[PDB]
Amino acid sequence: SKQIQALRYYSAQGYSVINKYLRGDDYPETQAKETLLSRDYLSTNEPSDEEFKNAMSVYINDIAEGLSSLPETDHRVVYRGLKLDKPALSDVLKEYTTIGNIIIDKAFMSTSPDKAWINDTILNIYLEKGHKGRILGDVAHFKGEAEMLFPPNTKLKIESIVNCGSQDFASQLSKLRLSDDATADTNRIKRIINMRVLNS
Ligand SMILES: NC(=O)C1=CN([C@@H]2O[C@H](COP(=O)(O)OP(=O)(O)OC[C@H]3O[C@@H](n4cnc5c(N)ncnc54)[C@H](O)[C@@H]3O)[C@@H](O)[C@H]2O)C=CC1
Repeated sequence: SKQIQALRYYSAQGYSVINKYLRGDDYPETQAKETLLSRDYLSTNEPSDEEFKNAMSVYINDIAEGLSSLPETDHRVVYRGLKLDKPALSDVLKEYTTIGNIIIDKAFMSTSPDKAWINDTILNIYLEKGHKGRILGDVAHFKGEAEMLFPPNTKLKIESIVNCGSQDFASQLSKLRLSDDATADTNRIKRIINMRVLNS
């Protein structure tokens, strides 16, 4: 389907424009327009803001529909590594480290069912039956590491935050499967955040 093809492109390269665009961050505007022209969402090479915005919507919607069309799986937890201790993210860090808080992730959300990629923040994300996440499998561009992707606007409850340097943290970390790639170092981990996707 054209929608699965759009999701393949998202995976390969489109995520680099679309997630910033959906978060409201500065994004590469010329690159977005070229992608829309290239994939025929735009015919004018000088779209109005309206035409551009509408075209981006169809393109994002195509990616989400392709995602939605993939088979569901029985996964009940997934993992995501984030770098949250950058100064420019101090607000985002506050949101994610407020116990009980409810966060709406505006971009597509990339997670792994298999392992957490080590970063200052490890997200331990519990899922309830019927959630919108989908295993990409061979739709993914680079394969051989599993990926469960979620469409825009996933709602996450912050259940508990576990800072480094305690037995609790040590135990919880030991129960995660962590990436053991060329630069893996668990001593870089500042926190675990236990979260839950709120469906519906
Ligand atoms: N992060 C992960 O654990 C997973 C990533 N991957 C792969 O990694 C590659 C990159 O994906 P991601 O790292 O997921 O990129 P992303 O665009 O989803 O992550 C954004 C990064 O931007 C920053 N950021 C700014 N605003 C944010 C916000 N409001 N919420 C969360 N983070 C915010 C954070 O520092 C974060 O580390 C992709 O090719 C994907 O296939 C695969 C599985 C899991």
